Amino acid sequence: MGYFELQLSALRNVNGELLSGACCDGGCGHDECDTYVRVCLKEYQAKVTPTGPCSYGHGATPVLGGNSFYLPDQDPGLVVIPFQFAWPRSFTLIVEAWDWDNDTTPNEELLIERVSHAGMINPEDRWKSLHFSGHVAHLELQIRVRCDENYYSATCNKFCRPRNDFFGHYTCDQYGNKACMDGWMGKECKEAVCKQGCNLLHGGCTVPGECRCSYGWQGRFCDECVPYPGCVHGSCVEPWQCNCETNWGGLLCDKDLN
Ligand SMILES: *[C@H]1O[C@H](CO)[C@@H](O)[C@H](O)[C@H]1NC(C)=O
Ligand SMILES: [Ca+2]
Ligand SMILES: [Ca+2]
Ligand SMILES: [Ca+2]
Repeated sequence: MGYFELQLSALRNVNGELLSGACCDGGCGHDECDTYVRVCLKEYQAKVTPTGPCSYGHGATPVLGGNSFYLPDQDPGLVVIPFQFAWPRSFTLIVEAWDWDNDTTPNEELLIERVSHAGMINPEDRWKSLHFSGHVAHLELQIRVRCDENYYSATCNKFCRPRNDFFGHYTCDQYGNKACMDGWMGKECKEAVCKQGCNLLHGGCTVPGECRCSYGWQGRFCDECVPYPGCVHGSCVEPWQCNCETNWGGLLCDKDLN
């Protein structure tokens, strides 16, 4: 999840001319072109065609000026095209200028200039400056790709939101990697580091620094086994044993054999 930004900085149509060779509204007069800009974003093309759908998204500006201008809480000279898919890095950018004419009709003949640029851009880079010269107009503009908050990587598809609750305990680093908080481990940082010395063959923990023993083991580090209940002069090696000392017998090692 991310967005593509284009910042228009300059545009010149000295003659007040459209691409078809007519005046917008001796020179071309004084009723100037009422200029606005469209941005088409589509797949990368070896040969860039004017036709084709904007399969990556599109945008437009309001009318910004007459024949020539620079720019300069909503910026009219900035086109933002959000996207959900993974950013493919390579792309075709088509930028068109238009005269608006106060007519509910879609008159295509009102096109001023069309420029294009096939290339590669990553979110890591910042504003790339692009200069264009057509038969009519000269454009100057910057472009940028940014990931939304908690999205990372060159595709803007790697997700990481910090979390400290029922499902995990971690922050995020520069590149979207989970950094487990003090006392947690595992790929999703939901697995706790038990206190040190805890034999984890027979121990476990829900909370960092804890170690409770499996059935049949005991002790602080859960490294000591549980003798058969009632065992007197006997000891344990594996749980539930009662191995007698010398001259002692019985199930509980309580019978004097001397
Ligand atoms: C369009 O121009 C103005 C708005 O800019 C409007 O008042 C006028 O009626 C319109 N003219 C037409 C449709 O010829
Ligand atoms: Ca016109
Ligand atoms: Ca005009
Ligand atoms: Ca016009």
